[PDB]
Amino acid sequence: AQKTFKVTADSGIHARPATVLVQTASKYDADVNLEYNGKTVNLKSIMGVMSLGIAKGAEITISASGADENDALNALEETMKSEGLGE
Amino acid sequence: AQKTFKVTADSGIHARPATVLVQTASKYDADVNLEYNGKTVNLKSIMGVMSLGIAKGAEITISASGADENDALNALEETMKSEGLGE
Amino acid sequence: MNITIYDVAREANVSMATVSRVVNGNPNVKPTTRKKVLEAIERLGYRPNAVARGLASKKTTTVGVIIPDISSIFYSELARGIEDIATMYKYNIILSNSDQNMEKELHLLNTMLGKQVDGIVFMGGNITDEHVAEFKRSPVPIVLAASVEEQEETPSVAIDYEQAIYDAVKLLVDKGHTDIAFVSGPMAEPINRSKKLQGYKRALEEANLPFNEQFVAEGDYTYDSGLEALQHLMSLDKKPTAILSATDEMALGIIHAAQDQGLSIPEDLDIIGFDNTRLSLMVRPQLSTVVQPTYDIGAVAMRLLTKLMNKEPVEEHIVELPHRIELRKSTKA
Amino acid sequence: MNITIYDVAREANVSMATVSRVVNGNPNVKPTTRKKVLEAIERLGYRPNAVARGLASKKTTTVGVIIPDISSIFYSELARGIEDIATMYKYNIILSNSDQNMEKELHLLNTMLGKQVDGIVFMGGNITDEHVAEFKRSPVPIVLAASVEEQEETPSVAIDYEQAIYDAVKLLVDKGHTDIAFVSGPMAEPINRSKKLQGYKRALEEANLPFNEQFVAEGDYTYDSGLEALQHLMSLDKKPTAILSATDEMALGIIHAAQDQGLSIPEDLDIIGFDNTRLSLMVRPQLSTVVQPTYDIGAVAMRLLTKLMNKEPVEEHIVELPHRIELRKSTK
DNA sequence: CTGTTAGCGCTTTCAG
DNA sequence: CTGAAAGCGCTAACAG
Repeated sequence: AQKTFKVTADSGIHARPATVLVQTASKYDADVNLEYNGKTVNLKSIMGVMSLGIAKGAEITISASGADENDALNALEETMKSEGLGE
Repeated sequence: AQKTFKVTADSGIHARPATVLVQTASKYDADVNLEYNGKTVNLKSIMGVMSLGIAKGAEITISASGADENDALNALEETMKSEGLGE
Repeated sequence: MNITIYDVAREANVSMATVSRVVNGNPNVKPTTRKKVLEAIERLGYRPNAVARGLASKKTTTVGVIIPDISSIFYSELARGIEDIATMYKYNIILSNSDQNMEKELHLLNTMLGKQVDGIVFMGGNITDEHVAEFKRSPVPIVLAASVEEQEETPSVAIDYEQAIYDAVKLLVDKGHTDIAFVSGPMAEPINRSKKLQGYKRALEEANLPFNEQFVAEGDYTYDSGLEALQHLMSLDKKPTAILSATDEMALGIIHAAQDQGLSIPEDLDIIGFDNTRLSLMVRPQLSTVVQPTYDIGAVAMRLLTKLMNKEPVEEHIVELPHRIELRKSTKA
Repeated sequence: MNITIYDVAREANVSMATVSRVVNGNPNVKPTTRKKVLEAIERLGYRPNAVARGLASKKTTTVGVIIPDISSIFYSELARGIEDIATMYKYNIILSNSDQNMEKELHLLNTMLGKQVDGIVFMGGNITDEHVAEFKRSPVPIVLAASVEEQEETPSVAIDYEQAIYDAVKLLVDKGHTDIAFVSGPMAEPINRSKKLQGYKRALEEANLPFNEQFVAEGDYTYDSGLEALQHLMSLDKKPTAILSATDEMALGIIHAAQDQGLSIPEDLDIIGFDNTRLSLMVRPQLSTVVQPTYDIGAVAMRLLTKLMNKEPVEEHIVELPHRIELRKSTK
């Protein structure tokens, strides 16, 4: 599955929310990935994600290729807005 | 021994500075003491001192009786101003 | 398996027990012996293994520090006090955040005792009867820091948050104020609903001034909530003449909120903060705050623990450090 | 006289070896035997001993953190990052303040190693050879955060303070500022001298502007030193029309020191801090500042360590998180 | 003084 | 799958 969100966070994707997200994307067996400006990184990984520097006012896509790639995006969409991180 | 200072420190006798003083009086065998308009406490005791609540503009008296009592009161006068506490 | 107290004892033709006494600085050791063994240590580059020491001695010389949020301008300072007094008494600290989550709190408490810590300093905003329960069946001493425990049976160090507010409030009354607003923090935490709030009401009551709910705003320790606070106040039909804040950040936010709406402080409104963090001095105008010896609270807390750990007897397990108001240019004269 | 792994063993007719295998969730166990001992645990109320385990396993699920002063608004954040990523990996933390004292830092490094930590995250303004010398002597990995190590040997995780300062200077000149000043920190520290200063001095000739020694103020990240900076700046005749501060806590000191002298901001001057700490947001006008992903620098650092500690190889060891600038109300 | 005795609470390590 | 073999590194306790 997949979906495109627009970072609304005043500070982009960083701090606690980034962790909260990465930690969620790592609960499922699905291989979640973050596609931004072309480069992609494992969402279950901190170094990679935070290395991107997702500042505010941008767009991304959340992958999902496993036996729950749907239960993933739903929960991922959850925090994605629960932590005020776009929609 | 004996000696009376006038707390010039903005923050009074507290925080880290109050620690240095107490650790300083502790390296001396002689029984050191600090008196604040009323009761007296053992300078080598963190609780005893910090509970006095000494604010800027108070007259405290330091008394050290013992062998190194001289070297002690001496090393305390140092701290008192090298830490910006009292004159 | 490299260079152990065994390898040393051999390099010094003496027994381990000697290498031990020597390493742990024991009296019973010929200065000639102590010399030799000390030589060997520096000859092999021996560094004693603290864990093995812990298994045998039954004490790890480390305490557990449970704090809600170390990024806080408040707890950070509160911790620094604890850390210093610990290092003063040769103790290491295990730090961990609880974010006020009762589950994570009580969890950590276990994890820690698991690590075999000698004691624990606990800083939480909601100490339940279960918490107290858990604190009673702990093999090691537990000391509270800048926290409130209704049951008040577990040892702790702090100030009288009830009296602090009262003073600040009575002070404003003694300057001709009649409608004083109290910007608090989460009422869920007893310190705000059972301590600061009551002190605020007991002040007006003794001044015979009616209690007005509108004059009571609930923030969340957050600067932003400090702005929404000033608004909801200078938004009421009957507006306050002075506002007391339970935290410097919030108060520091009350200021600015009003400075945006053309209101000038302290000319058009009296402001008072609580805590006295460096923050207060970094505002303009300077902020008048209730002084709470945070660093001291932490230091006396850690000090109390060392006592309770070395099993020394102590008069009064509950300590109240003195407080005082400090007026700056956030109020009139 | 707690209950050991022995008590449990008996309470299930199984060797301590199995009780160990179950508690550590080891594959080679029969579901019958497992669910047999597991409940055998809760019945006795067994709680493992991390020390005992630590002695026999050569691992303590604990990391050591050396920070200069946890009461700083800056480090306290960085620390928050570390602590969080650490527990995300079941690791624990041991904190100690160095206050930038070489002896204390090294003594700590020793004390930490003694307690047998699985890894170490180090922070300090002046990493000397004597330091690197002692680093290479540790059985466990060591990661650096928001620090500067000239020798380039230990794995760090910061940003390019050199460029970061350039970026700032540039965006200033591009606004029409001839005479610009810099409020640095103790030059005794590399990070200030060999990085923040250079990025500033290169942005000058690269803009064809002459270097003015009297436009470089040395503070100590202290709000107070901040005020003493702006003051000493308006003293002399050639007074800058914009100033750059090494830290935000100092910037506020410059803003306020100005307003207390009459001048308005940004009405009369332009100031930019460096850190993007919540501080730069609790001032009026809301200070503009170079953004440094403090939390991230901590989280990444601790995360990078979890790898090195797990032996798993990693592409490069020196990371440089992306920075940027956020303009607010302390500029035109 | 100093050496001896005897584990602390748990992994480890392979036969069986 | 399991239990038996062997400590990990170090304090401890008291006789001679």
